[PDB]
Amino acid sequence: LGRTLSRWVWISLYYVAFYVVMSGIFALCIYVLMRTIDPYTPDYQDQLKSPGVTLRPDVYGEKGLDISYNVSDSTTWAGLAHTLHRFLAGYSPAAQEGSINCTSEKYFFQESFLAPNHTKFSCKFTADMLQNCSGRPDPTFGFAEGKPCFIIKMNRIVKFLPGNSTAPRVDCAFLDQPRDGPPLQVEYFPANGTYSLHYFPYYGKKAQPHYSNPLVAAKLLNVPRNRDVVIVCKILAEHVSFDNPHDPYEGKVEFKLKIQK
Amino acid sequence: EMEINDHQLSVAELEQKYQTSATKGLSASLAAELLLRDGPNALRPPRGTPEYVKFARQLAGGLQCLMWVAAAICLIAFAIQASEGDLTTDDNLYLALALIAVVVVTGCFGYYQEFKSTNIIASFKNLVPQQATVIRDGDKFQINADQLVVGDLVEMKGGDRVPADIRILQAQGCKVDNSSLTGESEPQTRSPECTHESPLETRNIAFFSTMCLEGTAQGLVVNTGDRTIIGRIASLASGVENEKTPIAIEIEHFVDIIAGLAILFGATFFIVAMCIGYTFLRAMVFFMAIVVAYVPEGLLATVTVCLSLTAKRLASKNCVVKNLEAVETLGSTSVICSDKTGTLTQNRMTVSHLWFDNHIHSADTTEDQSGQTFDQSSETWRALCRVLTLCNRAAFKSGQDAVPVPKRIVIGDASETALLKFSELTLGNAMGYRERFPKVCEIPFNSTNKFQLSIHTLEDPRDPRHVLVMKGAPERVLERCSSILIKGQELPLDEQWREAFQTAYLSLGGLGERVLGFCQLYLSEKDYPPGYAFDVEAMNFPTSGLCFAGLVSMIDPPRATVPDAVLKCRTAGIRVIMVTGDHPITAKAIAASVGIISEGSETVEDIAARLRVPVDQVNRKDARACVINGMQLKDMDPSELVEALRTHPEMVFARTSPQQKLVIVESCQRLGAIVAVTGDGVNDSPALKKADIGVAMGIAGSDAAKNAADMILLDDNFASIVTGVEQGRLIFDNLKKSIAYTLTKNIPELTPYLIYITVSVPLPLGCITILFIELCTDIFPSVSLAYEKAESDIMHLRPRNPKRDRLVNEPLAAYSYFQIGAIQSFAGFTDYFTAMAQEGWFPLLCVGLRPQWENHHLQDLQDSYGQEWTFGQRLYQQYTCYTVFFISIEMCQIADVLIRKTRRLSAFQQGFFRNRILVIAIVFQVCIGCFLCYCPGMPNIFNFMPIRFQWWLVPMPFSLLIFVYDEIRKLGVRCCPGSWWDQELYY
Ligand SMILES: CCCCCCCC/C=C\CCCCCCCC(=O)OC[C@H](COP(=O)(O)OCC[N+](C)(C)C)OC(=O)CCCCCCC/C=C/CCCCCCCC
Ligand SMILES: Cc1nc2c(OCc3ccccc3)cccn2c1CC#N
Ligand SMILES: *[C@@H]1O[C@H](CO)[C@@H](O)[C@H](O)[C@H]1NC(C)=O
Ligand SMILES: *[C@@H]1O[C@H](CO)[C@@H](O)[C@H](O)[C@H]1NC(C)=O
Ligand SMILES: *[C@@H]1O[C@H](CO)[C@@H](O)[C@H](O)[C@H]1NC(C)=O
Ligand SMILES: [Rb+]
Ligand SMILES: [Rb+]
Ligand SMILES: [Rb+]
Repeated sequence: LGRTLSRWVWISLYYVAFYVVMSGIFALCIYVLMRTIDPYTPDYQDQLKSPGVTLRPDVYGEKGLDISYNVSDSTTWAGLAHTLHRFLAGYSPAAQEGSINCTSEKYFFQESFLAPNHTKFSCKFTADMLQNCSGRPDPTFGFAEGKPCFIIKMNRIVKFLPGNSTAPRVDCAFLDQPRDGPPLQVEYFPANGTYSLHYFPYYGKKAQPHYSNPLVAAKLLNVPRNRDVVIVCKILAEHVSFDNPHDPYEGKVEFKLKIQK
Repeated sequence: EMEINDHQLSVAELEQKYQTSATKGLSASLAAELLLRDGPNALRPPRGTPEYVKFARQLAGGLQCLMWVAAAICLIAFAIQASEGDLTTDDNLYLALALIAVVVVTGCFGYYQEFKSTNIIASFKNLVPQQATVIRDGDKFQINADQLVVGDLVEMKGGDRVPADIRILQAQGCKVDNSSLTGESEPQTRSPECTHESPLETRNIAFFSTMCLEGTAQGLVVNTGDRTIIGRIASLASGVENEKTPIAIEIEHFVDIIAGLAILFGATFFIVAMCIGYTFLRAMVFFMAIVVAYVPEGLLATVTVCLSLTAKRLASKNCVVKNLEAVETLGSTSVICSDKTGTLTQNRMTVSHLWFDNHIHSADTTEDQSGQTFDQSSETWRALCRVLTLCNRAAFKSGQDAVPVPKRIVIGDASETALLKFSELTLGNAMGYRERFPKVCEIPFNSTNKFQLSIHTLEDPRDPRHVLVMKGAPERVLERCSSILIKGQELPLDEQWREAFQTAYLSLGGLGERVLGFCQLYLSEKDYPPGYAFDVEAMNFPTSGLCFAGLVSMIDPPRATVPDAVLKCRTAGIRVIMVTGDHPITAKAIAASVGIISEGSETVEDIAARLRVPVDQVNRKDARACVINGMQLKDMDPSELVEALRTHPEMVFARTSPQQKLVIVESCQRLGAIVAVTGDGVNDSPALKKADIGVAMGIAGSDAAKNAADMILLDDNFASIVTGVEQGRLIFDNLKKSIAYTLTKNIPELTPYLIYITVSVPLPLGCITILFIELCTDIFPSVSLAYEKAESDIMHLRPRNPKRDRLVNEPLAAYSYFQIGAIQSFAGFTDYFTAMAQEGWFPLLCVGLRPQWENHHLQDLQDSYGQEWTFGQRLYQQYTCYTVFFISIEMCQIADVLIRKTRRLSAFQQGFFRNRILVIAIVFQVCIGCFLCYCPGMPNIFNFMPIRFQWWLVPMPFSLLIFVYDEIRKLGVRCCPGSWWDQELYY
């Protein structure tokens, strides 16, 4: 309404030219941007000096992981079991066909890319390796009993290496209650709680499109009924930190567990 | 009220009314009661200044209203979020705490500043109690002026301040200085008989504020305190309410721009937000976050410290401003209505002219003696100098050897004081000199003898005769001279010389000056031998056949620096009007002496007098000048005043009541002028208040005027007004440089949120960090632009046009927000993706990732290389997007502070290092910028992390595209000053 009808269009078009020019410059910058970076490795990975360990079944009440249920009442653990089942639906032999049977038992380093359309080789991790926590024989994963199976998993970081001495092994325990009760006791699968070192390192979602993190399964045999307990699973390994106070999931998982009867 | 009949009453009715005695006065008891009844004889000051309402008023204003609304909107949004369990609402809190904080802190500043102004002004006041000589129970004694009550018999002599409104009951040669009530420069006779019905123009009333120049009088207090004429004038000026200042009006108009844009950006992006599947609740919380982001948390700080720096400049030239806004007003001013007496003039009867040796000489009348003196070589001079130095009983108060001679207090009549200062300035040590010539006879000024005479013995012993010296009205002196000193001799006083005398006499009276003749006679030593017994009453010495010496003549003259100031103001396009209560002859004379009315410009009465035509037939357009007097100003319809005001551009209002000065100021404001008035007396206090800025004389000025005024000339130096103009045009031009520099960075703060809404990419920019930008890093850069010199010749420009010419307008807003802001945005996002990609998140993954990004329940999200990141880790990465968008912003602001240095000139033309303070500010900018990043622990204090030095470099191309794009802009501005390109890309 203000300026002239004949030039409203003229600098309307000027702004158009301004945005298209600038837009263009952005376009070219992001083209160069993507041409700069390696497709198989991260340039810097700065927040990943140590990996975070996640856990299944992940149920957060508030303030973090809070897993409560009542063994006599299928409906409080059915969905827990189900999130285990559909999590391991990609750890089945049928699904996990495109990977090799790792027996290296030490860091598996691939310098040359040998696999269809220039990918590289991943190890196997099939469900049955978690054994008593695989979904067979028990499809409740030890919940119905009162010794539930939690599936601990380490986050993947390209070319990261966790140690030489032994395999990186997980360790779950109470947050000490030493006078008023025994200490926690767990059976892990595969045994000793170890992710075999042939599962490291990761070479990237392009180098290994069909890759899968190693698991361990903690089966809690000790835990008392109708009492809140807090449980921590740390990863014991040299090249891993488990007490970064600004990230409570770096190397460790905590959760509150209550098993009611 | 009371006085309109008090002067008219008979003495019987007067002592009847007031229950008093015209000869003995009030009883001691009664007067004491009356004092209880009526309160002190003193003007009431403003009753309440609770120190806390000073502060509470500091917290209002266009920006501050905006900041307050924006704080509320912050908190209402915090409610709406917390109720539906949205985390990191703490950003809302910070924003409001900051906002409130900024306005409070500015507030304290603005309050303490005002404090520090009002004390310095108060440092100058004289707080010793004025006194009165009262007669009570027939006893004459001294009381404080404020213990006077209505009905007191008081007494006045030369030197006294009239202590109340007194009805004059008797007077011997009482002459009084009404320059403060009326504008009247000339002494005013007081006498007991009713001269008028209006007490303002009657002669039998002396006025509570004024000074008794000479003579003696006695009379009855007819009014006290605020019931005096002075108190009613200061009432009238209290009820005057002053308009909003120009700078405030400008700030409000651009707060209206910012409001408009924030409202509509909120609207359109809220509509948009619904059409992408957001809860009504959160499209409204975005609406809120957006209008808040258009509010610059820091601009109030930068504007006030800018203004405050100009207040420092003006203070250091003895110009003290009460509130910071006023610092600017003289820049935008386009009319100056000025007082004459004591404002333009000195209000100090000064010797101006002399007639001796058949010639009219002219003395230096300036107060610092920076003018050009007259010819002091001749014998005739030193004779005249002797008559005027010896025939005078005035005298300097003691302990004054250091205070300049025009500024010295003296005990003597008006004329005699003038002449004493004249002799002291010309001959030096007058009192000593005339002591060396023992006075042995004396006739004081006498209404039956009509002259003043005194006979003296001489200096060296070898000369034994006497010299009779005389001074009086010129015609009366001449009728007793038979002789005249000329050019080394003493000539018969023939008809040639009398015609010459009368032409010089009327020539000098025509300038409206007070001229007196001076004569002398050396008496014989035969007929008047050493020790001769001179008897006045039987006049046994001669008083005719005297030897005429010369004329000396006097006037109230302009202040030294005034005429150049008036001319500098006019060549800055400032119409300058004279509003004075004095009489029109004087009004015009001074108007010419100073430059109100130019050489060769004539009033319609001058055209008629030149062509010898009835004034009716003269073409009024042919008269540059006009002198309208105050009792035809009534008869003028407001449109007769607008016509007259814009037909003759050199206007002189004479004999104008305080109200009429308010009328003129108001009539000019209605025609859109920003008018300023300059003044001293109380008759200016109303006008001074109404004006867009009132400028009072520090020393000359009455208390009511100093109170009405926004600005005080502590040394009474009128030329500070022309520096006021200059500084005022500077900050204006410099404020829009600083404003613009702070507004642009607002768009590369809002857009990353806008995108983050619509595209749902992880948060590019957090609120903590845009607080650090706005309230910390970019502040010094923004106020440093206040140190920019002019680019054109500021002082030959016309006044800014308040309608078209504005602080920020559509060009500056558009260009700064949506072009340089855009470039800054693109620089931000470019650095965003770069940091992300380098740390692992590809741009296409970034589209719609926000839900998963912020999801505290995903502690294993996969990046483009399929790496699983905890929540904290993605969070640190987000802080890295903060720091990266922040340092992008900064670098483009290093481009922006330098580009805003100039609005038409090139930086290669004038400089990168011109402004040493701005270079300092940038060094400070990257210093704290680096401290925010690399200090140990910063991630967990504020959200900044040490960005890799790659990411510093990534924006610098966009910065320099800003430099070069704006340099070509302000290269075509000056290269091709045509139509198309300047309207659009000049601000
Ligand atoms: C009011 C006016 C508003 C105007 C806004 C206009 C902005 C539009 C500008 C640019 C959009 C992107 C242009 C894409 C085309 C260029 C080339 C390109 O395709 O590049 C490649 C990348 C992906 O490469 P790759 O993975 O296939 O390579 C393989 C990786 N290797 C090499 C390691 C194997 O393409 C991708 O990522 C595709 C995904 C790109 C991510 C979307 C960007 C969203 C950000 C928007 C903010 C824009 C700034 C707004 C500021 C306004 C200020 C007023
Ligand atoms: C411009 C902007 N606004 C926010 C924000 O809004 C908070 C808010 C909500 C309601 C009312 C007022 C404020 C939160 C986080 C970042 N913000 C950014 C920067 C981009 N990135
Ligand atoms: C395990 O390794 C053996 C080596 O003989 C191989 O035949 C087999 O295929 C591997 N496991 C599976 C399920 O393929
Ligand atoms: C696991 O299952 C086997 C039988 O398959 C059983 O012998 C063993 O004790 C089980 N371990 C635990 C801890 O229940
Ligand atoms: C557990 O569930 C059963 C069946 O619903 C109920 O009877 C029992 O009391 C529950 N125990 C507790 C501790 O809630
Ligand atoms: Rb802002
Ligand atoms: Rb002179
Ligand atoms: Rb005012």
